[PDB]
Amino acid sequence: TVSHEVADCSHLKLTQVPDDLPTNITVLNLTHNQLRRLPAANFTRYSQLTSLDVGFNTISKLEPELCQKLPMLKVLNLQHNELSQLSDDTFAFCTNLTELHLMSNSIQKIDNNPFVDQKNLITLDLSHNGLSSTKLGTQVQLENLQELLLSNNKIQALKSEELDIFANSSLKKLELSSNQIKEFSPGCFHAIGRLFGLFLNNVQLGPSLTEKLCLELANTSIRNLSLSNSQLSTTSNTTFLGLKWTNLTMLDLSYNNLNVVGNDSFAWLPQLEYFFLEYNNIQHLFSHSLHGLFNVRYLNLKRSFTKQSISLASLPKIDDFSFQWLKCLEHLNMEDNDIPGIKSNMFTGLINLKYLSLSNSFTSLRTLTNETFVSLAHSPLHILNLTKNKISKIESDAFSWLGHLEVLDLGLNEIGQELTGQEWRGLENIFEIYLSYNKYLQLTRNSFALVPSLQRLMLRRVALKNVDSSPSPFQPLRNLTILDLSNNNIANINDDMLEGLEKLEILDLQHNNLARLWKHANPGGPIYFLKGLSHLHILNLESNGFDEIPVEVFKDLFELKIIDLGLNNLNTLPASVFNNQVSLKSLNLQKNLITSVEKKVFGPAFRNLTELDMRFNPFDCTCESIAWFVNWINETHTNIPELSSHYLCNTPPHYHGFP
Amino acid sequence: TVSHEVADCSHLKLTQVPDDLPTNITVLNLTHNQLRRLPAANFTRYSQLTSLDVGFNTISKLEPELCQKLPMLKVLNLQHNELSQLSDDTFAFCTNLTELHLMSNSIQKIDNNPFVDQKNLITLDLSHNGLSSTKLGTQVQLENLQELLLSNNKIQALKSEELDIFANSSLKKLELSSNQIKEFSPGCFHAIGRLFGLFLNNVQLGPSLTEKLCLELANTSIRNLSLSNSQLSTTSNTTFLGLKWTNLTMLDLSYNNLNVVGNDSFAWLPQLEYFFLEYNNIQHLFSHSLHGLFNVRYLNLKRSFTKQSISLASLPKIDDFSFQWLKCLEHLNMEDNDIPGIKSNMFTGLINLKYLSLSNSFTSLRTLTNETFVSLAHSPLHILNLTKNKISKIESDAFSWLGHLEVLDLGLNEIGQELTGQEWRGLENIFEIYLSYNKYLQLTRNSFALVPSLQRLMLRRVALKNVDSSPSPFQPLRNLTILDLSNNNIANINDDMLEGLEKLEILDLQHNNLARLWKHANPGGPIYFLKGLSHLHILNLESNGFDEIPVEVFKDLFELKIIDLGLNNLNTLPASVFNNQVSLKSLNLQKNLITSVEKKVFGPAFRNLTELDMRFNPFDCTCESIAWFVNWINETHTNIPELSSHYLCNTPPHYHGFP
RNA sequence: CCCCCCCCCCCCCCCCCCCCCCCCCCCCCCCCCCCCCCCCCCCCCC
Repeated sequence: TVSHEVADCSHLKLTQVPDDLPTNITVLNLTHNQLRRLPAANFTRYSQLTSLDVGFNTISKLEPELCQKLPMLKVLNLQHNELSQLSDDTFAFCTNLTELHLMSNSIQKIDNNPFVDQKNLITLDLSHNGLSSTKLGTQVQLENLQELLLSNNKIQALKSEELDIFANSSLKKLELSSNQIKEFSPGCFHAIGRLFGLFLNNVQLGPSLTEKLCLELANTSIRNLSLSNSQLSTTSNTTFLGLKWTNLTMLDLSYNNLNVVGNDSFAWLPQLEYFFLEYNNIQHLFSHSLHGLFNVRYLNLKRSFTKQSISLASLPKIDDFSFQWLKCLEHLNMEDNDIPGIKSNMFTGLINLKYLSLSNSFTSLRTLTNETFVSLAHSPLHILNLTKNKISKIESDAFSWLGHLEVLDLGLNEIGQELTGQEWRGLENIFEIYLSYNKYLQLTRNSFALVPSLQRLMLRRVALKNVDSSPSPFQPLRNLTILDLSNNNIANINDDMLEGLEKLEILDLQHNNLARLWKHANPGGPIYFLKGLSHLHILNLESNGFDEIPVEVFKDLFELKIIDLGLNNLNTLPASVFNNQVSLKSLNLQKNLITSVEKKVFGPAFRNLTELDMRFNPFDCTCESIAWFVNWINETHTNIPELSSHYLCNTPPHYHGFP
Repeated sequence: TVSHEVADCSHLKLTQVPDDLPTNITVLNLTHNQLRRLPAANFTRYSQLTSLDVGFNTISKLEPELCQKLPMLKVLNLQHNELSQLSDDTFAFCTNLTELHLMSNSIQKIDNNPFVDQKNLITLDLSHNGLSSTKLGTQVQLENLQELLLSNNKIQALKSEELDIFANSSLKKLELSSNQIKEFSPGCFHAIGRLFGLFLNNVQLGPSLTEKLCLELANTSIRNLSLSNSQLSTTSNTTFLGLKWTNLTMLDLSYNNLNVVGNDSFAWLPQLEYFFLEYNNIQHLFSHSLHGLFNVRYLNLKRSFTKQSISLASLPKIDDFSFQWLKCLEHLNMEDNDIPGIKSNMFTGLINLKYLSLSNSFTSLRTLTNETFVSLAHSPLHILNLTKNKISKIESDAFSWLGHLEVLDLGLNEIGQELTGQEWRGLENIFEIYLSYNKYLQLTRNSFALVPSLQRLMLRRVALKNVDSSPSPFQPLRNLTILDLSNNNIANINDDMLEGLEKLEILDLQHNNLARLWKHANPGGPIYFLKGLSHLHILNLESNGFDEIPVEVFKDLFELKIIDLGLNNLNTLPASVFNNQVSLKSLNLQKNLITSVEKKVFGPAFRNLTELDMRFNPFDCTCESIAWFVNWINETHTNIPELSSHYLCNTPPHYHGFP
């Protein structure tokens, strides 16, 4: 029962409220308890409460005296309780309350007038209850109420008189989800003075009931409308006609199993701004299917189309000119589809597009020809995602039509080819290119020579070839910042590989084979491939097979902060290597063969750090090899994990395993 | 120039013979020298020589005085020299010689009588010379000569008078290989009193010349005849008619490119005993093709048939009943063929067969049905080799017709199935079964229950499955001796796996995964799967991932001699484990993580050995961990390899790498 | 001036074997989360 400023009593299995807490407590949490009853006589001590979070209990009934002991209470949380009876005196004396949760309270019926006398409520919750009608009063009250929740109830009708108690209130959210509503009375929503947002998730409406609902929703100020999982199989040109007279902006059609969309279906929403079609079953989209949507600014189409079936091969076809009417479209999420491929004229008309995500959108986009993105010629694209598309090859001038492209994501593909360098033609302002997890790439001396402005390059588990060319392919990228070359089994790197990239900061080189490149027995001497990068910050060199350290590799990283040498084969290290790393922060040397750590090699490294990772090391417990290290450990401030569990010696056997 | 009893001077680049050797030397070797001449005046000291091996020199001429200094000389070796002139006085005074090599001596012509006066020669060599005729005398001499070599010469004729100088000699071997002989004079071999063996390798005879030769070889005592690489494309029923009148037993037809054999071709050799057809190009063998061979006891057919060609698919077909006439056949080597498969009645009639090798004999013998070996019903087979036949499956009762089979070799196949146990039915006296290098085998509780007499089982890199069954499959083999279970990645073994096999001696278990089976943290305790084998001798347990040693596994191997624990992960070992191994001979503990070896654990192991393998061990140089070991090394007799190269410590750094 | 016979030394190519490092895939576990189901005990409501 820890309590300093807020009080929490979750998972303590209380029976009665504690009598020993600070008087000035503002937050009181008593979830996951067994309070059969809540007498108010124990609330005399607590006279400064603001929040009362006592859900997940078995409280039978409440008394008005509790309102006397809490005159400044703000939140009354009563989820999952047995308050099956409500009266006027139940919430009478409480008038300063602004929150009221009655979720899963098994309330049967509202009798006369339980909430009339108080007016400071902003949100009312009545979810998972046994209510059959929305009758919560007779006269008008709850002027300040804006959100009403009535989901998961047993309501089957919405009569006009029922909402008459909100004749002068502004409704931001009217939650009526999962209630088997089968009819709508005329004028029921016109009884609401100001209706802004409406929710009917998991409500079995269907086509005709949606027609009648839209006819009812006419001449109101609605902006939000969610009809998710309403089993709306088909829409037509008159489905949302009643929404012509309003100014709706956000509309949801997720999980509705929408098989087909009629022509000019959404012509009655000129003011729509957001529109959601995730997880549908569309088989064919027509040309004028999205007509009248010249103001949509955000469209989601994740898994909106039918998956391929071997019985019929019902591949979802998208006709040409289909997105012409989305003049102000600014975002298109188009993931997890089974579209056979891109046509020549699909995305014409998007004059203000800024985002297109195509992650796993196509079953077989084998080749990226130079005519694939011609429909994106005038669209000012900035981010393109081409992940998990099973793309096999990229031809010349594939992205030449993307003039203002800045981010390209080609991860998790099946690209096996040689980068001739003509792919990035026309990318005059490109910044990032992602190419991780491909089949194989064989770079060329001028692979990235066509894009000076590139700053990022992700090449993890891509299995590069000919990276050891005499001219360095990464040299022309005169402003590169992040480079990842992990999981590639790279064996040879040249000394002139990375000069001129003065702003390079992050270099990840884990799980490779550079053991030969650093041992002095290598012909021509060890390769010094980390020279010239003045502003490098993050370096990852774990699992390389390194057995020796050339003394002048880290001599130019004047601002290095994060270095990683785990999973290596290092046993002894030459002294005076980390001298110029004046501000090293994170050193990771786990799962190595290190047997002796001492000052003249790791002193400047241990100058001012923040994290050390030296978990699985066979240390030798000897004053020549461990004494200075344990001296450094004894007084320290570095965040070092698992020091008392895995920092165990190996030899001599007398001190085997003793920290 | 080391010389104790024999003298060797090979690869010393001598100019003249040494003058300082023991007088009683019997063997004198001076190969690979530059002796321009060999004066006899330096041979006064050497008066007890028996062998004179002075080949690979540049000796111009010899003098008869050398014979005076060596009266008991036996061997005169003069390969590759410039003795282009021979006379009667050249080998006159030498009469006790019994060996004479004149290979590659560039001898042009034999003038009058160089070898007449001496008679103790048994072998005469004249290979790689420039002789044009076999004239080596006028009268009769060389009564005791038995082998004559005349290969790689420029002889083009064999006249009858030419061999008249051997009218009363027994010729065991007449080597005339690679001489372009184009005619044969009648009576040339009848001039030889007793001709036994004849060689004509690499001689362009062809069919008709072979006919004439056989007609000439009539009425002689020949036994050996090699016609290898004679470009004999075709034979007929009368090819060897002249050999009817002799008693030939061994005949060679290797490398002759024999495309087809006529019917009843070998009907003229009732006394043949050995017969060689390796590396031929036979396309089709007829029924009566081997008629008249009822006495052949050893036949070689390695690569005797045509390989498959995609142009025509000329698969070599063997007709049925083809081996019926080989009544006394005792050995058939039948490797490296491209036979499509075995027919139902191929090997009938072999009443005394004892060996059939079928290594890589068939391109696609996918299934071993129960009717494959029906033709081998009455043949007393003892060894069968079925290696590299790409056999995919073995069905029930496949070897049921091999009543007296003792060895079965099924290695290097593609067998992926489950051994139901019915395969070995009828093998009432089987001893060894080899099954290494297969795809996958899944044993059954009664896989080997049908053959009590089995003694060997090779299962290397076979990837066994369900070896951890509750009843042990290897239990019924009540006399097993050798078991190999390497390269299988076996993970689980039961404690009741190998009881009752009291005579088991060799058990190889390398490159597996038994790390869990021995660590004490395993549920149920470590598995003691080596209990009961009283007479085990050879054990291989390298590369298993072992990290701990249960103390009572090697307690019953009272006669163990060879144990292997290399490539493991052992770091420290519990004491008193090798107590009962009173006669351990070979201990292999290379490439481990051992850091301390000392007496109470390895003392009884180091009692009386013969070989220790502890090459790559990270030792800890400390008197608690290395002092007793180096004490044991300092005085020893065990054959321990590479002690001064790889026995280097790891910690502390002061003694890193110092032996 | 030509053709051959060597001895010695230095390179190139191919094949085989062995060793080290690493990657990918798979197997045997062990651990931490997520979800579902079943069972036991206790406290209440209708």
